Amino acid sequence: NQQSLAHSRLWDAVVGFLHVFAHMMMKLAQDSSQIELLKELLDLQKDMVVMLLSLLEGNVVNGMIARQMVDMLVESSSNVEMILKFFDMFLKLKDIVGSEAFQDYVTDPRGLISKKDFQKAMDSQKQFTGPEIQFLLSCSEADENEMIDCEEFANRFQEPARDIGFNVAVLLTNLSEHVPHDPRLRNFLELAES
Repeated sequence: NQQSLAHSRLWDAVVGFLHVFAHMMMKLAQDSSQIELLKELLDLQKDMVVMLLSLLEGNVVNGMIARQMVDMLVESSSNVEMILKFFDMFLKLKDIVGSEAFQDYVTDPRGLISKKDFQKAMDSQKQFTGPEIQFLLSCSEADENEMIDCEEFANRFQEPARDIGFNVAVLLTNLSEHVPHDPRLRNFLELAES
């Protein structure tokens, strides 16, 4: 069955899915009203990745199936990079918000922070680019008073992103250990250090 599937059209299908996912979450993350949809999308992604792992059972070093998988990933490098950035941004934001330095800028007794203060703190930390900070501001659910609840903002995307990211990391580690001496997989690993 593995040999039959490896020579079919399946690879093409996977590529198409990787195009949609990378574009969908970025669109869905900007509005809270669609949150219940976004979770479902993430639950789909895991179900794909597991199947990919099922294709690597009993795989020897430098097997042909792993090389085909690496070629398929190289073909959709752009969407893969977008997904990795999507995970890394929130993983870093969760730790940055809880930093003591960031707690200096919040001064309202209710604990909310202004958008200008948020941008000032983000620029002061100097870890994100301008467009990234603008994307965080767009995803922020600021009210009519430009007031941002950082405590709710940080914890919005924890559990589902965790569940998908663990499998993504497992897949990357397996591919790295079973196909050494490939620079493209090395670049993909470098993009996913966090």
